[PDB]
Amino acid sequence: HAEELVLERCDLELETNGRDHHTADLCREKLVVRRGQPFWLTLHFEGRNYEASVDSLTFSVVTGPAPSQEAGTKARFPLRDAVEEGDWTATVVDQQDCTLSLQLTTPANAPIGLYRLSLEASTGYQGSSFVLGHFILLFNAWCPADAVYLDSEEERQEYVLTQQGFIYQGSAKFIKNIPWNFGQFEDGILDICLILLDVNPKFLKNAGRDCSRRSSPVYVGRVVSGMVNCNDQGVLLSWIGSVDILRRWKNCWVFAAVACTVLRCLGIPTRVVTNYNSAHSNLLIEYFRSEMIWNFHCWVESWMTRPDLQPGYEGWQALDPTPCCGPVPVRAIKEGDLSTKYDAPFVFAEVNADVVDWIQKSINRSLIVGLKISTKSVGRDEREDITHTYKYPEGSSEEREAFTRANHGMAMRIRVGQSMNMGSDFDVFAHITNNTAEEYVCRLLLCARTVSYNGILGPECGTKYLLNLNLEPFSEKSVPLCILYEKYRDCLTESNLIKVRALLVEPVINSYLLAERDLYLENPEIKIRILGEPKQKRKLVAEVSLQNPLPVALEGCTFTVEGAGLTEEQKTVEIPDPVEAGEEVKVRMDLLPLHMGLHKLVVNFESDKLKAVKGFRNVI
Amino acid sequence: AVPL
Repeated sequence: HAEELVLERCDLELETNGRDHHTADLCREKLVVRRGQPFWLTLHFEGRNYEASVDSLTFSVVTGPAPSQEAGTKARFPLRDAVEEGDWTATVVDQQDCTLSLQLTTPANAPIGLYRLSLEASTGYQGSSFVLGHFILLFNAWCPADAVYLDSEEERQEYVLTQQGFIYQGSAKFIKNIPWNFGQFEDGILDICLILLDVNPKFLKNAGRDCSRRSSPVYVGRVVSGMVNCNDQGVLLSWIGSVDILRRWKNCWVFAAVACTVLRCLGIPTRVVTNYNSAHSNLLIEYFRSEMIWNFHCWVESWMTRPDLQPGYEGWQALDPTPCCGPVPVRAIKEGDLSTKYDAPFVFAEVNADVVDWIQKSINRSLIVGLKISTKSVGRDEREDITHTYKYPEGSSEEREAFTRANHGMAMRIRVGQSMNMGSDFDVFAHITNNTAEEYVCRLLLCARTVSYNGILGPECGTKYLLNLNLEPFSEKSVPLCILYEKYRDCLTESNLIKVRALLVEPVINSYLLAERDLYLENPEIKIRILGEPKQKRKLVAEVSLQNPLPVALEGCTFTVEGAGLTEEQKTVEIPDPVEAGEEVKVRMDLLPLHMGLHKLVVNFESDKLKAVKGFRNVI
Repeated sequence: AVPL
């Protein structure tokens, strides 16, 4: 009897769906809705209207290029009165002459994306299936069952709906606030976001599974952090917004600015954050002039539960789109629980630095990381300081025990090993001890410069850099640097002093060890031989010598001796021929022992290349 | 953005 239904059209109820779903700006032409919340379609039929007693209607939805029911990317569901909460469902909520108003709901953990919605109409003995249309399904911060649920309306407004904000920069002391147009809801932007997902490496590797994994904001946040930077494929490699950048792509704060735009667009509550660092003739700074430290650094935080981790990690997750990184729970960073996925040590190193001295074991505060961590206040044009979410107050028990959890005893001093003399070559050592059970891989910078008695530094006279020095547990090393006369001879100060400095960097936790030591290059000793016998009577001969310590010969060599109680007249002696390298120059002079007790003979040796060398000898 |  009854003839099959003919659909005249489907009304996508854009105005009503858009407002309820907080997607109004996105629903000018196509339907955009959020998961775990009912939305509406109105069917107009040509001819007779739906009759439940006769007509059976079934819906099918698919997303992606390899949809399956088991993967959650395909569903089939009948139009009926019973509504199973948490499932794909459709039910009648209004029936007029020629119209049929439907209420559909998706699971709160449905993969996000572009769905094709089809309808199968069946009047017993016959059926006809066809395409009703499409809708995009987004994350839903308004739905208590959704992983990105945020229990505060004003926060949902700020971190999802608001299209402009501030990205903080400048410095910790002069914080500047660049205003920025995220423009997540502008024409074309949503489609661009979906494309970015569709060309990510995991899609290429397994499209069906990628599309299925888009049920998770953990997974989606992760993919986006990775996609912002052109490894290639990525987006980035002046402006005041994200929109232009994304449009051109389809055809440093900027990295975070773009991630925020994309994440807000997809429905993940997100904010840009800025960390400031500061510095205060230091090896460290010299080092920095691919893990640079900058005056500031930006990333994003996104809001979600973490069922993939142990309990207690829901909330803000750090994601770092800077040249995949995250998401890591901010609280895991503050707790030094660095085994928490994803990439915790990297985020920890952005807000921590442990700098220790051995300027002979003291704390060095010339490098300071993790200050004034900043993000825009909710619903107000001002700055919120969130330093506290990342680190405990300096000096607290909680700070220290987090330091411990993060580190699970390393030491370094400068050593020489033997006598050091002007003119000779010799090694210096960075002696490094590692009385821990851990294994470390460090950068080492070890280098020497002349230095004046006033503390001013001369030119470099030795450098050894090692990219990757390994330290085994419970072991030590003496790493040598050769100091060459040839390299220091020309650049010595008034002193015979050289400053040795070493810097050990463990870049994972972000630890820094300095050691520093001044060395004195001894002058040759003047040997004074007393020939005869100390007679309160008379007549004595003193012999003085000096072995040349240079690898080169000395010219213009002259001794000068004097000593009240021994000689009555000072005696200068010019040595005629130059003294060869290693040669021992020798002169003699006569003495007339004045009186009885002790006397001191005082000698000065002079030369063109070696000057002001002194000696003395007591007598009697 | 400037290196320290």
